[PDB]
Amino acid sequence: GVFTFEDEITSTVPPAKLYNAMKDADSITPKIIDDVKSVEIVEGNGGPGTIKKLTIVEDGETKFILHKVESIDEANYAYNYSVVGGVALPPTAEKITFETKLVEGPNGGSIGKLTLKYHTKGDAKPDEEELKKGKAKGEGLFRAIEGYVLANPTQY
Ligand SMILES: Oc1cc(O)c2c(c1)O[C@H](c1ccc(O)c(O)c1)[C@H](O)C2
Ligand SMILES: Oc1cc(O)c2c(c1)O[C@H](c1ccc(O)c(O)c1)[C@H](O)C2
Ligand code: NA
Repeated sequence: GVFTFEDEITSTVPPAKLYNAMKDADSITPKIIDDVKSVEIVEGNGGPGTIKKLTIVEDGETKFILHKVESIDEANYAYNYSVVGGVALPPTAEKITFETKLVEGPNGGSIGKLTLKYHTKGDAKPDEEELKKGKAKGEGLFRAIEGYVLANPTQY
């Protein structure tokens, strides 16, 4: 089954600037997010199909997460990626897709439109705990990118 959820988050940063920084999330997030230690490309060049290995630290234990780049839509400020393996993927789940799209905020800032698609195996339903962790991670990244941009204004 596929379970779909929608959410919104705002930023002072304008969408073109925030999107360009999002494209560099692999190099940004290990720096700003304490739990994230590294992001390595295992397959592809960074485009759709590209597989990344994230090394994370949680409760003093090292764990890995696998992401697949689903789509990149520069024209629409859209970045889509799925969790396809590791600790962030419950056994019931086939995969979890995170869709981000930026649109202009009323005051020159940004609205981040988040879509979460949780793909279950069979008639399994999503784990709520895993879900809370996801949606959080949906923000915690957005904030990382935004904080980086605000802290390094020349960069973008
Ligand atoms: O607050 C967090 C905590 C995390 O463990 C993670 C967060 C944010 O975002 C990371 C992240 C998310 C998306 C990326 O494209 C990426 O390179 C890194 C990852 O989901 C792991
Ligand atoms: O398109 C996919 C879908 C998956 O479920 C996976 C994909 C790619 O690749 C992962 C993967 C994991 C480690 C690798 O070195 C590698 O090249 C690919 C894993 O097999 C799980
Ligand atoms: Na870190």
